[PDB]
Amino acid sequence: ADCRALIDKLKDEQLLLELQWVDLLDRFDGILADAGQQLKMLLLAVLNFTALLIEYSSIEHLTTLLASSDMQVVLAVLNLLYVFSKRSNYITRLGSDKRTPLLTRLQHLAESWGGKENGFGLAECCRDLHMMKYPPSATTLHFEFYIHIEQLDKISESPSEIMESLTKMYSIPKDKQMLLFTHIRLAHGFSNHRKRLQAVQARLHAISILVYSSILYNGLIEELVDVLQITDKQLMEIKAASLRTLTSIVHKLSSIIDCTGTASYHGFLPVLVRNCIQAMIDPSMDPYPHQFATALFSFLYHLASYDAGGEALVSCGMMEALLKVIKFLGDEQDQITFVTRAVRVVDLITNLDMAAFQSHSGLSIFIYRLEHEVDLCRKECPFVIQCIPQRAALLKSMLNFL
Amino acid sequence: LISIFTEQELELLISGLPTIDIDDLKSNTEYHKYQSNSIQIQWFWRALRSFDQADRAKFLQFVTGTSKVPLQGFAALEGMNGIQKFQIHRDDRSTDRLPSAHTCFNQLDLPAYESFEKLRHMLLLAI
Repeated sequence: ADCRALIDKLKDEQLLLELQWVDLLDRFDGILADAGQQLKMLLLAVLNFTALLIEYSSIEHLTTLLASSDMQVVLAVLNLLYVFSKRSNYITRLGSDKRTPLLTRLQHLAESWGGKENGFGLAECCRDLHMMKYPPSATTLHFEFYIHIEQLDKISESPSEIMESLTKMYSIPKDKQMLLFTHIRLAHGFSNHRKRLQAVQARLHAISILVYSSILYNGLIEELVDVLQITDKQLMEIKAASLRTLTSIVHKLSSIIDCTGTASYHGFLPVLVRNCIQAMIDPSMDPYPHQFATALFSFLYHLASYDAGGEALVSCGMMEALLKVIKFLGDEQDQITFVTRAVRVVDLITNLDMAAFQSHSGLSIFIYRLEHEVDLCRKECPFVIQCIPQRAALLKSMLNFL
Repeated sequence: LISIFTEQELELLISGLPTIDIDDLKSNTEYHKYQSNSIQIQWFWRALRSFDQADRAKFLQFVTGTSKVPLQGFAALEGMNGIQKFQIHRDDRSTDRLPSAHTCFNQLDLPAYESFEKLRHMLLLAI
């Protein structure tokens, strides 16, 4: 089928991956085993696409590529490992031949920076702060196993070149130079905004992978909420990553609820969801990025599935906004997908309260949406005595609710 | 113990809150001195859309005398002289008096209230 047509088309390859199984995944695992030993951007596109293929023999090469100076590729590997960890237990069942080297590299990415008490909270490292309001130890390398290099920002030498110089100048403990490399590339990053942000995102992804499969602490939830509450609006990617990390963590739930504020109609998460919904409904309000909205709804679903979260979504009255979504949202594939997510969330809530749903006339709204989608199919297939997949999933979840 | 309910609320306790398809009423509304595009009518529909299920039901009781929703829809709304549709008449008396209902005609008389808030307040006090 069209999967086979896409394969034949791919089998300008990099131009097609930029536009966007066995022998295509094998050519990919090829170039993975080749690049890690006009190259880096091919690896990045291979990764960015593979993180879609798994979402509907690479583990070793991916851990080998998680050890790279360029953060783009680290982020891509992390995003692929997030996809695997979140949707199937592919790396959890794996043997300790490479599962442990992976989880240890992830731990060395994830491990704390000192949070708010010491001056290295996640929120602060996303605002610029002029580079003079952070602790002076941010550009200080103190590897002890005893290396105490300082001002790695002043030093302009490539990070990998510095690591190589350290490798030769000192005998670094075998099979654990990774924690040095991650400290050095962090201390190079923190000097500048893009690299600080990328390291923050990498740490967040590493957490989430390490939890879908010592890193977590009392301040982490607050710090993530603070990342969300940043008003810059240029950090949507970071905010989405933070929300995904919170979703992982949920898999402390009372603290997540107390911080996000879901117990009251006025609260950061409820207000944020309502704004996202209004921007999705009304053209005038700028639509919140698709990824961010996806993360928000996924968080809501993953919360509602727990009784404390479903009771909080009762308390803040999210059923009214979600029925607003299922009533006024359009017909386009992304909007269909948001409607499906909303219906699933409503189903998870109505598994413990009915009064809100009934009071909001929810059954009428569901039936009207089912009529509207069947009427939009009626144009393609008017006979009465293939469907677009997203609409079929909508119909399916809504009939399951009925 | 029953005396805590009103005469509306006792009906809503025995027979339950109906779900009012305000869109069905709008599709079966007749405007006599107002028009379907009169500004007082857009304010009326905004108010009635903003009322909760209980205030919608209390409105339905106020204008039809019952919470019963007709199976065929409000097109089949009966009155004193045969099938009577719901109906909104402009009350040309002073606009310092409440709306008034004639349930046998399913008739609302509505003063030309100067604002959304005042019309909504008076209607909510009526229901």
